[PDB]
Parts: sequence; C-alpha cells; structure tokens
Amino acid sequence: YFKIYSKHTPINLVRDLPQGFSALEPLVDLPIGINITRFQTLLALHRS
Amino acid sequence: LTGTGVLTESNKKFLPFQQFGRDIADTTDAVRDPQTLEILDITPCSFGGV
Ligand SMILES: *[C@@H]1O[C@H](CO)[C@@H](O)[C@H](O)[C@H]1NC(C)=O
Ligand SMILES: *[C@@H]1O[C@H](CO)[C@@H](O)[C@H](O)[C@H]1NC(C)=O
Repeated sequence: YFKIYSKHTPINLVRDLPQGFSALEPLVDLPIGINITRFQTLLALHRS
Repeated sequence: LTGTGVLTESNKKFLPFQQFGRDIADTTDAVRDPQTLEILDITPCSFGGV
C-alpha cells in the first residue's frame, strides 16, 4: 500500500520552514504492490 | 463488519477519508454506510440488571 498524505498551508515566510503544527490529511491510498527503494522529484524549467 | 446496536443520526464531522469510528474497547461506534455514504452512529442496545 503506497500512502500519500498531503496538506496545503498558506504561509508568508521567506526562506525556511515555518514553525507550527499542521496535521497531514491522507490524500491517496494507492494499490501498487511493488518494490520502491529510490526516488527523484520532478521540477519544471522556464524558457525565454 | 458484524455487530448489534441501534443506528442513529450523528453530528460528528467525519473527514472524507474517515469511514468508521472506534471506542476505547476498539469496538466500532460509528460507520459510514456504502451506496449512500451517510454516517450512522452505532449505539449499543439498552441493557441492565434485573
Ligand atoms: C527491493 O529491491 C532491493 C534492491 O533492488 C532488494 O534488496 C530488496 O530485497 C527488494 N525488496 C523486495 C520486497 O522485493
Ligand atoms: C453505489 O455506491 C457508490 C459508492 O461505492 C456510490 O457512489 C453510488 O452512488 C452508489 N449507487 C447507488 C445506486 O446506490
């Protein structure tokens, strides 16, 4: 079971993480049944 | 999930993910019914000492 828990928070801090409490609600309970040992996030380029 | 009780209306604001509820004994105290998605509270039937 691949569990994705998510939370969106309106913040106004410039650089670091805000200090506070916010519980993450479960978003997607995903039935994959596969082995995961390594990950990589995806960014987006800007072209001009 | 099997059990005995009276099913009543409830005022517990369940979150979308949340389906059932559990008491201290871990016995189910509220349940979300399939097909109609409503939240039914489960209150044990009246009992006591004769
Ligand atoms: C997952 O993969 C790693 C290496 O790829 C392996 O050592 C590990 O035993 C695997 N786990 C399962 C549950 O297949
Ligand atoms: C059947 O159950 C689904 C939830 O699993 C619900 O969305 C749907 O409205 C139900 N349909 C009927 C006809 O009860």
